[PDB]
Amino acid sequence: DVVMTQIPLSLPVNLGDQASISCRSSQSLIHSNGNTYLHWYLQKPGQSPKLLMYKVSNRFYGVPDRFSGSGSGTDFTLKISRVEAEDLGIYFCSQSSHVPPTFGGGTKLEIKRADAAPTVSIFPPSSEQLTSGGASVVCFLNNFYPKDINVKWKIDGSERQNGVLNSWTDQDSKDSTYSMSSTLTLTKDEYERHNSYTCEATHKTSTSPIVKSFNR
Amino acid sequence: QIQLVQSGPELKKPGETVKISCKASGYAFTNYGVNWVKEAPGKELKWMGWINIYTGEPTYVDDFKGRFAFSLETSASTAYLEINNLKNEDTATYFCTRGDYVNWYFDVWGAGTTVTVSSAKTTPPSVYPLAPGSAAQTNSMVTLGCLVKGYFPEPVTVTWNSGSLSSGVHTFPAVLQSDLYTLSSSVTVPSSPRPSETVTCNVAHPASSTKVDKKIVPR
Ligand SMILES: C[C@]12CCC(=O)C[C@H]1CC[C@@H]1[C@@H]2CC[C@]2(C)C(=O)CC[C@@H]12
Repeated sequence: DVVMTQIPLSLPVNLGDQASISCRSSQSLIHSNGNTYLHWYLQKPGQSPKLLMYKVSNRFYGVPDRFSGSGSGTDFTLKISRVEAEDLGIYFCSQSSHVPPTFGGGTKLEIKRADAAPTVSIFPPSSEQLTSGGASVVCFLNNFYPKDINVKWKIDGSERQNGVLNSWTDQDSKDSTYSMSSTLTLTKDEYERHNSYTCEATHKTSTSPIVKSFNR
Repeated sequence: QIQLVQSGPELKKPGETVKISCKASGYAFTNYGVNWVKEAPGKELKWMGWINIYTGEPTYVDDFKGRFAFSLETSASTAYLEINNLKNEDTATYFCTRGDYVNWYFDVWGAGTTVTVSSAKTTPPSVYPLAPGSAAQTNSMVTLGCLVKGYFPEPVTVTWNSGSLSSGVHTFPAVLQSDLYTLSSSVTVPSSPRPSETVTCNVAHPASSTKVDKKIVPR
């Protein structure tokens, strides 16, 4: 049923800049009764969605003069003039021109800033854990920009695939970066039968993909 | 203050059912529709279906037949979704929204109701100290951490030095390995004094009435 497709997924913006989110429909959104039901929502963190615009170009109440909507048939665009701290959130687009309504994946408005590199730090499975028979090794991959980064856990030559749990912070409010943490977990035993552990981290910055190891 | 107010967070095993309330206040209930949307973590918001409040008949999105009921109670001005016989892929937050019959949009959204479905039993965390294994090339900054392992349900709350090593801290979102939750938190101290000054992380887990303090020590 009419698959709504937004792109980008992040839109790095400097407050003050014009932003333009955009969305695409997989059918026409012109209805038999001559009207387009493409609506846009804003969902700020852990909250409800909020109607922003009804039928392509109409502000809902509250929504400021600063927002526009346009497009036809299958293509539409949301536009903020001076973006400000109060609009950061995920913008989604839905259609009601065809049954059932559908949403699009959203694009989150992100703050734009200065490329940062991962302060990578790597830790061996402590004493307390070893006693219980397990063994997690943990790499904090911190304070970087942009968002992609690729974790490569190589234990000697043979790199491990099957034991990773990686996680992620949303943009850090204070000086806008991201942090990540990879965490490889082993049984104590496999672990004491390898000597190296390198957190190979591949962020578009340090063309020697940044590697940190401890050898048991 | 025209509202759609919803019940609480619900935590059920497989196989029991759940009945979310959605109570409208301040609007002629019968002139709008109530729609239920489900946000699944990382999945798109699926509209689930609508209930027409004059006639009383549900219109299920095909994908929801069988287990998903919609019922209401118009003196009470309340709307209900009952998911009978719950299975782990349903763990989503459920919103109810009034839809406007003219412009066909959802203009008032309800707060949201999380349903967590797990067969799990309430476990205490294992809090392990993560300290540099003789690791020096950081800058004049060191990074200790705490690895909160295997708890159930959420949340835990990690602080450092009872709330006073605040900037520098980075707690990561709980990912569940194997039926249970695992999380971690790190602090970037200025090394000028550490290990000279104490650094201890403090994990409270309310759902088991467990607080744990571990001093991070060079070894
Ligand atoms: C679009 C539509 C889609 C599905 C359907 O069976 C009816 C149409 C027309 C009425 C719409 C409905 C979606 C839900 C709406 C928006 C409501 O809850 C009130 C008016 C309703």
